[PDB]
Amino acid sequence: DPTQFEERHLKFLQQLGKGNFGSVEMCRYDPLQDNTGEVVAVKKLQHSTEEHLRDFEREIEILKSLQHDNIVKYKGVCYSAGRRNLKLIMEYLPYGSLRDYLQKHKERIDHIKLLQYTSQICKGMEYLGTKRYIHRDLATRNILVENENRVKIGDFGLTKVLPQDKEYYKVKEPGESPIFWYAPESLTESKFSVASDVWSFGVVLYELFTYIEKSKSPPAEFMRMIGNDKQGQMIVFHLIELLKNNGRLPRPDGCPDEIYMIMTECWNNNVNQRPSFRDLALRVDQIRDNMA
Ligand SMILES: Nc1n[nH]c2ccc(-c3ccccc3)cc12
Repeated sequence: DPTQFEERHLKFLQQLGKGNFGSVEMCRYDPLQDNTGEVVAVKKLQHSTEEHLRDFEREIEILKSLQHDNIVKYKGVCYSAGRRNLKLIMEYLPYGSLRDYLQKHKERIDHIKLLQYTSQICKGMEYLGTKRYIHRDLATRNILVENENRVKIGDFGLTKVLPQDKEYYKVKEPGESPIFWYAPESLTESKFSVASDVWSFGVVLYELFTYIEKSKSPPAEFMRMIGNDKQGQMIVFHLIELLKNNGRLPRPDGCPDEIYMIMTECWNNNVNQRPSFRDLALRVDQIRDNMA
């Protein structure tokens, strides 16, 4: 069974970053101990408590159930003897996160390339929604670059399955929340749906067309709009009030009008009025086609 990975054969190579409750490391799976084994990405929990272990195991099952070109590939799991610590083994994508990639190359990644990525992100999200999963954490830091032509959604640490008879998931005790990517109803009511994922996708699109410029980041811009003096819980209060009054991120400099229109449609206060991922993928592909 190639999906069974023995821990003692995993050699640390380097850190790939922190993903909320876990950390990711590039490791070589080297059972021959001759440095010829496959390089893989290993996700593990920083604090592997009961509750966290339970959530991590659901995360692993979620990822194992997804097979798509634009979703990072599940490879297997590590089990520890005794207390049953879990490690998630995934394919290694060597160009790193889209956030770092775009921050590095900036405008050398042209609009044609940005829209190819948008389309791939859209397709990965559409497929996710057909499984009734809600991502809840869609941001360029959670998207990975395989090569110049392909990106994949790379982390599913906050992903939840919808109840059979509901079209939203409600979070009763929120943890660390990426509030600057949140839809209004997620801020006010902790309600998460395909439509709040679409809102966050609008924010991802904004990130892409600002080329991850620090002064233009969603946190920087929303803080500017509510006032940099706002702190802690008051940030959430003022953000809710800003969004209610149609305060929005500005059009990135140089952004095509058709692309900006997509963002603004995703950021609808009316949940039902937001576009679908199926339609967004059709629209982006048409725009790419017009440009080519
Ligand atoms: N470079 C990668 N190849 N495969 C991966 C799987 C997960 C993450 C990751 C996700 C969130 C935070 C940090 C790293 C990174 C990679």
